[PDB]
Amino acid sequence: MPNFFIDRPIFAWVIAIIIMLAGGLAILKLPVAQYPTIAPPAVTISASYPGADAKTVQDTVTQVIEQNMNGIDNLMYMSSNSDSTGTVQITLTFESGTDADIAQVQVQNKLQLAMPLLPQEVQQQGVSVEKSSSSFLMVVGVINTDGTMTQEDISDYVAANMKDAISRTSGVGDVQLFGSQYAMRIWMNPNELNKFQLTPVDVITAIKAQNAQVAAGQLGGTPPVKGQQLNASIIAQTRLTSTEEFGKILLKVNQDGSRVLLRDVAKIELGGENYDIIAEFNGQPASGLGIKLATGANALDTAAAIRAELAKMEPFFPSGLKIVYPYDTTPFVKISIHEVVKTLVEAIILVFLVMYLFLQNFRATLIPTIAVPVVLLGTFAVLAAFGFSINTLTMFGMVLAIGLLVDDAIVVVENVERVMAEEGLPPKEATRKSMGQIQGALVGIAMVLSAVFVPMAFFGGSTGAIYRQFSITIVSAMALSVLVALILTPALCATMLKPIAKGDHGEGKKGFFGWFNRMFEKSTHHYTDSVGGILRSTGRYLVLYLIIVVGMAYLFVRLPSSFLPDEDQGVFMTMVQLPAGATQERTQKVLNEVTHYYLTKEKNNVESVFAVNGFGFAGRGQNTGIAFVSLKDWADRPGEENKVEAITMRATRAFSQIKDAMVFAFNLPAIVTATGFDFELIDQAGLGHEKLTQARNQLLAEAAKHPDMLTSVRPNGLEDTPQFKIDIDQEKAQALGVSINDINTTLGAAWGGSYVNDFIDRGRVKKVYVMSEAKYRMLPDDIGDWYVRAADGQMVPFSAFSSSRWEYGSPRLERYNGLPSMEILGQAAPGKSTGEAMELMEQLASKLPTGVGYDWTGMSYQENQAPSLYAISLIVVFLCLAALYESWSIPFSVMLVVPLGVIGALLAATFRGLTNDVYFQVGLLTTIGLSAKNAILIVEFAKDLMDKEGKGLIEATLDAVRMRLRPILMTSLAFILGVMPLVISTGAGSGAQNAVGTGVMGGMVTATVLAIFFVPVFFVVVRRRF
Amino acid sequence: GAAWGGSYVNDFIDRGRVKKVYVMSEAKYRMLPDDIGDWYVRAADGQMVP
Amino acid sequence: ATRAFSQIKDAMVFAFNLPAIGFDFELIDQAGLGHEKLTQARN
Amino acid sequence: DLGKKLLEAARAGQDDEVRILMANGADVNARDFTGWTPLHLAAHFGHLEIVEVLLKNGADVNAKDSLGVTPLHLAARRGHLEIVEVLLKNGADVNASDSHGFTPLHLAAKRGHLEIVEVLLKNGADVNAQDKFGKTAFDISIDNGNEDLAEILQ
Repeated sequence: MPNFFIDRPIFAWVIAIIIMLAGGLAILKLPVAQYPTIAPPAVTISASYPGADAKTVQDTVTQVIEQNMNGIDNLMYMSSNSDSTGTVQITLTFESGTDADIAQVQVQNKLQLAMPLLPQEVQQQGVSVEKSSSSFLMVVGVINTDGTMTQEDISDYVAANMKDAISRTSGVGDVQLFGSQYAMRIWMNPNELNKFQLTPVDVITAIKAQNAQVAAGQLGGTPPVKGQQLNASIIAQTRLTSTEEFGKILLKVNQDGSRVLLRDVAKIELGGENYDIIAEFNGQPASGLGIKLATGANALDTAAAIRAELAKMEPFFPSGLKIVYPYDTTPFVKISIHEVVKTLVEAIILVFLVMYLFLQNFRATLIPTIAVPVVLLGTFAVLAAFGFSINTLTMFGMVLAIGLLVDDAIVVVENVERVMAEEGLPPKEATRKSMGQIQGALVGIAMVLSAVFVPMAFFGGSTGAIYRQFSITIVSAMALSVLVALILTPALCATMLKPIAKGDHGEGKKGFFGWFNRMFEKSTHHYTDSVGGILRSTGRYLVLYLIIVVGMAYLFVRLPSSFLPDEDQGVFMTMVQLPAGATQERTQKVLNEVTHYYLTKEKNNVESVFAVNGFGFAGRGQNTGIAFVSLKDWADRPGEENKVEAITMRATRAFSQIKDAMVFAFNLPAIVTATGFDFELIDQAGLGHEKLTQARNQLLAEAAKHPDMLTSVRPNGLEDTPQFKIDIDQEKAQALGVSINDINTTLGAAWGGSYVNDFIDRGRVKKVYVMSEAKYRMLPDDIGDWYVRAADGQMVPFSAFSSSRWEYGSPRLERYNGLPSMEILGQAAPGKSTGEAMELMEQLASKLPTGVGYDWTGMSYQENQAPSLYAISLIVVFLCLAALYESWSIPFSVMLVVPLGVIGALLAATFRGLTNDVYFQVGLLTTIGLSAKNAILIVEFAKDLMDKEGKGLIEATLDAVRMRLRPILMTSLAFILGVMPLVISTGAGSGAQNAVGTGVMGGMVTATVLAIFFVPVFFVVVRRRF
Repeated sequence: GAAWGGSYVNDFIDRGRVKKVYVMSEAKYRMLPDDIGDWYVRAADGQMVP
Repeated sequence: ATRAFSQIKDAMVFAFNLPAIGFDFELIDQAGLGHEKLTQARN
Repeated sequence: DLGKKLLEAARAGQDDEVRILMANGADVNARDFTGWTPLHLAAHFGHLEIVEVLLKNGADVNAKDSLGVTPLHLAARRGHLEIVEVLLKNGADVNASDSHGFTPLHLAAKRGHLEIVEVLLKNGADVNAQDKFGKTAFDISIDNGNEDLAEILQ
């Protein structure tokens, strides 16, 4: 209560100090990240099957695992795919609010109990289970400019000298290695093996025997014979450590004395665990580390921590080994945080100027300078308590709140001044009277703004996570603003304000201020003259109002929607797709041709090109690839002609000439997620893969007959490719004394590669792979070079007990919720909503062959509440004003100001060509909130005059509108100026600033220019009808 | 490994409860470094060798 | 129902309304008695 | 190349695109690393309209694989009887042998397809012929366990 702290200024100071301290403490022990966790918890089960095709992996691994994912809590849906690179990946997504830790341990446990049902080699390799919903803080590239070490060389070094150190660094939660440590490699030679009557079976047997850890006992171990003096351990054979030792492995001792070593039938060397992917950084061999942020950790304090650790392990790097930073989200956070402090600072300076321009005294201009910072620090404490963090969302959440904070400060101060000038009341008793005029109004406003913002924090799923940040942030600042405006501010007025004589409006005074006062004091007459005339012709303005409303609805539905504005993140990607059967070498040429384009025709804007040959977000293999382009700073790429979208389109148009493959550039998502749908075509019977493909093509062709509804409807997978089937004749095999096991191992190991056992390299355990030399496993004509020893001891060629044929199979098999499936992506045609393009796709799918179902996944799910929430919101707002005014009717004269603020925002957004995103929507709610605040005060004053001094309707409205002119004008002037920097901001996170800027400035101008004229009208017409 | 270290072979039921079955050399033959040559293994032709 | 099933020979047939929503005694073999001797203790 | 867009259409079963490519003279003898032609694909994946349109356009009926396989071989193995007859009318070698010695009959008898085996027989297909193993149409039927196919090929 104001009257309590007017007599007790010191008490109010205590509260201000406590809030400041609590806030200061919070702004030091509060997490810092770019974005909060918005995506639903998701766990990914990864597994590997060396040499296995897409079909084998699915029918022995994927399917076995999927059948055991039962009993887990809060599953929304399961998804998986099985590539021809021997890899499988099962992603389980969970309900929002699900403890990711509990979800993962439940997934992990069910997987464990299913481990005994998997193939041996799949168990050897191991099965991973990790949280996949996480995002990278940065990726640390490690290249070799010296050209003295391969990517396998870099990888091993990073894993044995860097990975651990980085993991232990403060702030980092997880670390992914973009490569693989060394691994003993035995490249067999079929020509030599046959010469000594040997097979890959022998080579494996010998390695498992002459490379193992054999357990022995002790000397004088318990129970001992009494009298034993020493107790030592016995050491037996132990795993090999060098390449030389492996080559010395004995395979066969001929009957002539000589022996045959593993070195004699195979080249022995250290290589990588796999050779599927080859990475390059500006044409130079490279590796890297994908770093994730630990929960509750500070992104800035972590990025600095890893750079220190890297610099601390720098003097140990081999020659020509330098580290690069292709990807890094740290700069975004620094820029974001800096631009927030900047905005908050120049907001206080502007309020200082406008406060001195109108009031013309320092003591008064000092009050808002204290009230505002107090509230800010305070809300940081409130955020901390709720468990939030400093992030891009909550940051902008405050730069939109400063308008409501500055307002509450200006209203209390100005009202006290206006009172003393209209009557010879000293500050103390003038503050009491002044507060007595706005006490109830300020409380009611707090209720209304709560009713406006709190329901927004009830949207479900990912979208709800984003709104929840803004809402809670703004509501906290709002509630904490009113609280200060009832304790600290009233005390600061009755203490720091100097007396002002009655009638003293500075009308006669020297110079500018004297002129300004006469100017403004005469403009308040011209203004009340206009309102007076307006109230003589209300009908004419009721019509203009409807025109505004109608225009609002029109300008609203004609505004395109996107979830979050697109940004220039200083990086973008370019996909590369070669035809079926395309080799890794060919793919490389295209990637070189792509990298050469960036480091030449775009040298001014491109810093580096991370070419990853063999990877893709929707398919992997030798015929695929990605190029992660990293740009120079935003201060080196001036103009829209040098931004991501301009460079991207210019790059895609340039790669069209390449007749070798499909190559296109594209900016990445704002948050790692897009628009369009995520359609899932499901084989709900036993139809098979070919029958499912037909149902897909059939639906894709049908969707092609609706370019006015569906656009870019494409499969999100790989196309079937020719496979080389080998038919082993069981009869002729048993007729030659050849074991099927011998056959399927010499073939499986030589051509597919087999992981045999482990060895120690410089104190680290590493894998041992056996596999044919490249030149002996390339073409179908090589299969005849491989021999298999029979029982009689003779070597039998593969071309003796087998046949072959070309076939078609899938390189990537997909599944959804345990059933076969194919993912389909698309978007709604220009002008149409997603809710319409989805409804159509359901209709097209209903006409598909019997036994084919469908479902929505991802964004398209967690897809509906807006009107329901703002119907409850609209009601609560009404009930609040109803209690504030003790009237069922009056509330209407306030709720009618809504469109006035909206129309302006729509004008600005449409004019500049922006979208109806979350920043825009929140910008609306604050504009609506502020303009509403104005109406509440204007109505409160007018109504009061009628109830107290029994003034006429028009008399009261004109007097009320006059008293509120300056306050409204000031807060609006200081607001618009403080937002300008955001509207014109270019580059560096501007996409967000421009949204919160144009939407607010445009809406703020229209919400004050029209409100000061329209709200007096609303009050009158409402007071006349009811 | 079986003689000097002891090898766990399987389980057996002792008075109702499942317990282990161990195979290890008698203390007397696993005390000295020279006792390593007292142990014989069978060859492919059925001949023993230290 | 249970009254009519008591007529059935060599079978325990009970129809019960699930409780919404007697004693449970447990005989324990503390020593290594064995199953047969435990049965004797039950009988 | 239009030849590639033809291989995609011939496999996909898009008659409309295929005819269009015909207008535009997309190579009818186009190949991929397996040696399969648009006629190979169409026969294998069974679309007739394509097969006919392709044959009308000068396509090699006896186009061979890198492994020696032909369109009759493909159509016989898979199930398409209609395709088999059309191919035979256009001069498909009924006795074409694989690199492994397999003929259109073997692939037919291997998978059953009694209705397709009869057609191949009334066109002069050997009974006699041996695959790499030395099995014959009868040897394949007996081992497979098809009593009905045993009578036909006897």
